[PDB]
Parts: sequence; C-alpha cells; structure tokens
Amino acid sequence: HRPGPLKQQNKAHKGLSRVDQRHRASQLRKQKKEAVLAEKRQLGGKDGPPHQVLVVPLHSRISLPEAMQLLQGTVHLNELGNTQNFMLLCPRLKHRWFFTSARPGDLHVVLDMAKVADTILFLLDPLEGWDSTGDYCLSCLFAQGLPTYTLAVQGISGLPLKKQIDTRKKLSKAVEKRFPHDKLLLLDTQQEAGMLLRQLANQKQQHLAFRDRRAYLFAHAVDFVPSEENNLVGTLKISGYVRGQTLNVNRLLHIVGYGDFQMKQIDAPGDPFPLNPKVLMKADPGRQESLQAEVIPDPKVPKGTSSYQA
Amino acid sequence: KKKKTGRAKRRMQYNRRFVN
Amino acid sequence: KWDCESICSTYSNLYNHPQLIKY
Amino acid sequence: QLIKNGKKITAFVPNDGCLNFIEENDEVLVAGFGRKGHAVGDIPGVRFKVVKVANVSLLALYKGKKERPR
Amino acid sequence: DEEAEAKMLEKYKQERLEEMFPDEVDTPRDVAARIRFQKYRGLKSFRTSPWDPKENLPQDYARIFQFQNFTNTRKSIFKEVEEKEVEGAEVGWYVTLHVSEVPVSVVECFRQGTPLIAFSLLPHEQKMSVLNMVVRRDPGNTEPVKAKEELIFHCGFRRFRASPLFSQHTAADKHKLQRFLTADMALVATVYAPITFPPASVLLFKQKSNGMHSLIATGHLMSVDPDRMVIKRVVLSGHPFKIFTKMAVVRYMFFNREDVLWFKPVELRTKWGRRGHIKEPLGTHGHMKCSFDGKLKSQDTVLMNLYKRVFPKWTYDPYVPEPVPWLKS
Amino acid sequence: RAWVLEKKERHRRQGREVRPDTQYTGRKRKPRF
RNA sequence: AGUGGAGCCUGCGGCUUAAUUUGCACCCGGCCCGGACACGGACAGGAUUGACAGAUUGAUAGC
RNA sequence: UUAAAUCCUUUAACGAGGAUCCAUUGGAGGGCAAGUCUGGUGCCAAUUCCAGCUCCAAUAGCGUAUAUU
Repeated sequence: HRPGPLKQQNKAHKGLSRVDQRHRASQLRKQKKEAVLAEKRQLGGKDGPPHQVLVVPLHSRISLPEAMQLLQGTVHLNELGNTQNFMLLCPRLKHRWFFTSARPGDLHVVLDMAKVADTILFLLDPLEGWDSTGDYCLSCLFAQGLPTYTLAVQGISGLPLKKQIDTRKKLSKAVEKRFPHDKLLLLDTQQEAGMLLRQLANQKQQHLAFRDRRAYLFAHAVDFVPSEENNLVGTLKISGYVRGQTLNVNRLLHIVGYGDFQMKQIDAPGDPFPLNPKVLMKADPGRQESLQAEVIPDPKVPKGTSSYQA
Repeated sequence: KKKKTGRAKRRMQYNRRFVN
Repeated sequence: KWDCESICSTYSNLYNHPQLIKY
Repeated sequence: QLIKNGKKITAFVPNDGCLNFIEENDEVLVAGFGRKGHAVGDIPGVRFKVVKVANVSLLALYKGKKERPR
Repeated sequence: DEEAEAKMLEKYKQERLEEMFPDEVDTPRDVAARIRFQKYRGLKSFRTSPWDPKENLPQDYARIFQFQNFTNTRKSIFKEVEEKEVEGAEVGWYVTLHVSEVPVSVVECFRQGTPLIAFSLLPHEQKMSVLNMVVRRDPGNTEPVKAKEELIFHCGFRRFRASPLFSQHTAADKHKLQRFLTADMALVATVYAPITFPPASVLLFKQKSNGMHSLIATGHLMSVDPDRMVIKRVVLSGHPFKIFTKMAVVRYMFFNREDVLWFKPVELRTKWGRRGHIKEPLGTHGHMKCSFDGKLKSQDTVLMNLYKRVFPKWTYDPYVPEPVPWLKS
Repeated sequence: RAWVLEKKERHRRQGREVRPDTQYTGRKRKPRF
C-alpha cells in the first residue's frame, strides 16, 4: 500500500626500507633452499635408501635387455629365476640406484614394483606410442598412483635420418594425449644412458601419501627357517632397506599378497652395498606388541457349514 | 553427412539467406 | 492386525551393535 | 592452501561430477571466478575456481579426453 | 561352454531392462505379496524421512568394529606418526625382519622372481569393518557387472576378493542400491574389509575365463563406517483401468485381497506425476480404489515404492590368484 | 529461477516484447569451465 | 406454523461387506475369442478340422 | 638449395566419392546473434541435479583468468 499526499511523510535530514625487505627475502629464501636441500639429499645418498627405479617397456617391439644393458659406476647384479634387478653405484655422481624391471600385463609384478618404486621409466618405440598391453598397464598404473616418471625412447637413431626429426614430431603428439608436458629422452647409446641417469638422479620427486605415512620395505634377500618342515610354517627372515617411516617391531607386518603377520625381531646386519666403501636392533616385547584380531575377540460348527455362514 | 567448411559453408549461408 | 507400517514398531535396535572404537 | 604464500582460500568446482576428480592433498591450479576480483552474484563469499587437478584440466577430465594419475 | 554364453545374454538383457525400467518388479502371481515383500516399508520422501541406523542389524555386524569419531581418531594417528619419535629402525637402514608364522609358499614365490614387499600397519588397521569406497567405470570394459558378484579389490597396498554393494553417490542420509555398475558416473562399493585410513586408490578387477583380470573401475576409499545404509528399492506397478474424477480403480498391482490392506499406508505415484493413496480393496482379486489429486490419462501406470535396508555379504577372501599376462581380446 | 521470472515480469510491465514463459525459463544449459 | 426431542422412511459422510455401483454402473463363478513381420523349433513317419457316448458343472458342452 | 644439410621452389611415379583425406571453439529458451524443443532425476502442475536435439557467431582457430587501456 502506497500512502498518498494526505499521509505525513517527512523528508529525512541527510548528514620497510629497501634493505630490510631485501634482507627479509634473503632470510625466507635461505629457509626454503635449506629445506629443499635436505629433502633432495635424503633420497639416493649415503645416509639414505637407494633410488629404486622400475623400467617398464610399453611395446612388444622394445628390447628390454638392450635397455638394461645400456643402464649398467659399479654394477652389483642381484639375479632371480627370470628377473635381473641390479644395484648401481655412481660415486663420481654420488648416487645409489636399484634398478628393477617389469613387463606390462603381469599385474601384480608391475603393481608391487610400482608401489615401491621412486622412479618409473617408461620405454617407447619410435613409430607407435604404446601397445594395447602398455595402455592397460598405463590405466592400472595411473589408477594406483604414479611416482616420478620419465619417458625414454629406444629406436629413433635406427631410422633413416631424413625422417627422424619428423618421426619424433609425430611421437610427441601421440604421447600428448596422456603425457601432456613431458620430455622424450632418447636411449640409444651409452652417452645418452649417462644423460638419462643424470636426469633421473636430479629431478623433483612425487610423494605418494599412502606409502609416505607408512613404513614399507622391498625384499632384497629372503630366507626361511622352518620350525617344522612338514608343518610348512616357520620363521621368515626378510632383508631390505626401510623406506617409508621408522619401523616399530610392536606393529603388524602386512605382506601384500599374503595378508598381515606378527613380526618378532629386527636385526641390523652390515649394509651389503654402501655407496662409498650381526648387531640386533629391537626384539618384540610380548605385551605392547599388537595381535592379529581381525574379527572381534569376543565370540461348535456343523459339518457342511461354509466359512461365510459360520 | 559431413558439413561443408570454409568458402563452401559461407556460400551455402549466402544462398540460404538471400537467394531463396 | 499388522500392516506394513505397524510391524515396523516390532523391529528392535539394540542387539547386533558393532564394537565401538573410542576417542 | 596456496603454495607460494601459504594462504588458505576456497575454490569453486563447476559441478558435482568434477568434484570426484579432486582428492585431499592433491595439487590444484586455481584461477579467479571471473569478474576481475569480485565474488559471485549468485553464491556468497567465493571468488576462485578450480582449473586443473594433477596437471590435467577439469574440462579434459569431464569430457573424458584425458585420465588423471593419482 | 555355451551355458556361459546363455548367462551372458541373460545378464545383458537384465542390464538393458534395468537401465530402461529402474527397479520395477513384477508382482508374484503365486506367492502372497506380503510374504515376498514382508521385510519392506514405504517412505513418504526418500531423502527427508528418517531411518534408524541401528535398526535390525545382521549377525555379521556383531563381528566388525566401528569408530566413535573416525575423523578425530585419524587426525590423532596421523599427528602421532608425523610428530612423535618412536624408537625403531630408521629410514634408509638395511634391516632384516624376523616375522613369526609364514607359509613356505611365499618363499617359493620369491624363487621364481616375483616381487615380495611388506609394509607396517597403523593402529586399528587389521580389524574388520565396512569400507565405503568410491569407484567409476573404466571405458575399456563394457561387460555388465551385477551388484553382488565377486570382485578383486586393490585398496591401499591390500589385495583381496569380496562381494560389494553398489550404491548411489549422493549427499543424502540414506543411499539407494544400484543393481548394476552403471557405466557413466560415480558409484560407491560397500565391502566387509580390514580398516584402512584414507587416501587409498581402488582398482576393481573381474577375473576372466582365460585367467586375465579385466579392469572394471578406479577410485578412492571414501570412508570407514558401517552406519552407511544401502536401500534396496522395489517398484510395483498397477494399471488404472477405471477412471473417475480424482479417483480410480487400479488392478494388477496386487492379486490377493488383504495384500491391499497390508500395503495400504504406502503412498502412490504415477509416471506423469500424480500422487495419492489407496482407499479400499475392491475384492478377492486385488483390485483397489485409489484417490488421486487429479484426473488420469488412459495410458497411465500407477506405481509404488518399497524400501528395504541391505548390507553386504561376508565373502572377504585375502587370497587372489595370480593372473596370466593380459593381452587384448 | 524466480529471479529470471521477476526480471521478465519487470520487462512485461515496462511495455516491451518478452519471450513466452515456458519450462525452459531458468535452466542451466551446461557447466561452465 | 414449526424443524432441532421420540418412532419410522430417506439423503450425504462414516462404519461393516465379496459387493454394499456411481458423479446395473458393483461382486462371486462359467463360456467364447486374442495380429502379421523377423528368426529358431514340430509337420505327410504327419501339422491340423469335425465328432456320438459318458463325466465335470449350479446346469450342458468335442467351448 | 647449403659449409654439409633441411625447408621452400622445380620436377618424374603413386596419390579423392561417405572425395571416412570426416573443423573446432564458445554462446543461446531474462536484453546485442541465437528455441513455443526432448528424455531421465528428486521437492511440494510448479519445480534442484544430468544427458541431448535445434539455432547463432568467428573460423585453423576459438574460450578463460589477471593486468591494463
């Protein structure tokens, strides 16, 4: 309702120095650089665990033994039933490597060796980007979580020269639908192998949150001492570098393919592969040590009368 | 089907707007 | 004597509780 | 929380489907909402929108053009 | 051999029926509709109407654990792993671990060369509980997945087999069951599994006939609580064959007479929006008189929703068979 | 949706040509990236 | 002058009912029929049509 | 061609019908260009979220953030 002229309306009565900034920026820069230097010094140095690298060839045309021959300082070649994963020491470059390799399609091999790896090196062929098996492995590896990765190609120099440049051109485009801003290193010769090793040692590391909150381990050696051989159940001695966090014996130890287990002792023998060339650490107190308690520990009518008229 | 692109699409648009 | 709405008063909510982890 | 200065902000995601590409502790590239520094005329008190998660755009993720790693 | 093809075609037709008509169930012409649907109820509004989370829990919930406050407990554990300093083998140290009771087979596994890794669990991470864990669908695989078939779960360094429950990923208090894994959007899989603190990645695999594991989904562990209820929905459809002004006679939704009395208080809805109530049974054949808020069309289909809380099945198997190397079909 | 309805009723009162009010009056066409 | 009180009848509601039709329409039982197209089955070794008698049925009836 | 090449330019041979040898990026049903449209999904016919059709604009280019005019 809008009042008109006969209603009383009264109009309202209106009524740091340059040097101090420079010094402060220098202080903050010194803080950031010392934090970064400590974190980059931890991985792959003398006071830290080896740089563990997973080599995955993403095509069937890629000759993996050629590439792992190019990648191998001194080479201490640990060797298994079919796989050859070796330690590399480069004291000139002051850095320690453990190279494993795995073929795509073998799911648990690549998924375990990619959930302990610091670097993943994907091998490529010059003509096609990847295979169908490589694409499946890429989907699984992206889904699980990628660490730092580098893309290396193997057959560019084998092609005739007049196509090589534009071959690489197409290759980059073929890569860019999944790896958008990534440099395609060429791995053909020993000099390029050294360049790749240098690029792998100095590169910023992607930190995966799950494995960084948890103490994990990759077995370099394993031995079995059975209590009774016919019982097929005995003590297991697993030897490797602690990677994720400080390791406490009072905690349950989950082996990935075989469930959680109770661990009883941690010994610290000599480091078999130091960068520059029997004491038991902690035994389990049978009181604060956690137990495997997954499930709750507490266990007048006539004969013909119908139902209506009744 | 496929659409014409470039000069042909503008020709189509011109014939559609003024010719018919 | 029952229907789909009254029989809901029959069901109890105090037997199979999971064991609670406290803060 | 912004990388270069540690400042906390609140950023906008285009819809509900794009929110599942975004996870805790992931690195995200953020732009302004769009009116040169003003907030939203429909939504109170938000000024920034998410443009990339894990170095891939939300538009490529939503349209299925690219996958993101974890 | 060919019976697998028969079951495959049956699953394809059932998936197409589900994506066409969501949860429509034909009323059993033989068994009474208050016997098949005895453990069902009707909700006025699916979102706002209440439901007791502790009501009528199964025997399996007697076996699992639950967090009073999961967020604060997780914050406490993450704080005491990032801040404190426990006396143990430090990072980078080459140790040997004496672990108590391990089968011999693991050792022989190392002897062909398979990687053998281990990790240390946080507190409460061995106990079983309910994992609510969000997954989409990988577009390489288009074969159907029903709700409670076995699947292989890769969840945060752990690998196991279970029968999930597929639920809608929404913001409401209770979440509707999805009878299939729909291949366009993000769903939730509910599993009996050991506790894991998020983040963790999810990789859903389906074991194939030739030994390969086909990848069907990808995602993250969202929460650890058995208080998330999955709500199975059953849609019963009748036909309004006699139409009056704001009143109709509906048949074929029920067949016994006291079935209409049993499901009387549940409200009704039509495919063109009209709501209403059952007034009274007509008799002996399940015909009913229903009062609606408007006039009806001759092609209308009256329908009714019944809701029952479902829980997953305890098929937690910590053993996953090794694949054969995957190749494209 | 009511905001667009108010603005269209404003433009109706002001005496200019206004689009017919339909089911698609205030309707988000697509997400904006 | 009454009606509202009482008895009886009637109208809407409501209650009982298989139905107590409604703003012979209702109920309980029994008949009769009810695409082609595509593809896969059976078919002259036989597809299929007709039928007296007796019976079920509330009654009869090759429906 | 050039230091030697490459590219371009010149020239043999092959090289086009769905000439599949397949143009994108944005916006439109409140105003500058551009809608009387469809199907799912909830809330009490109105109405949050999702996928499309149709149209318009510039075009091997076209959106966005920020600064600035």
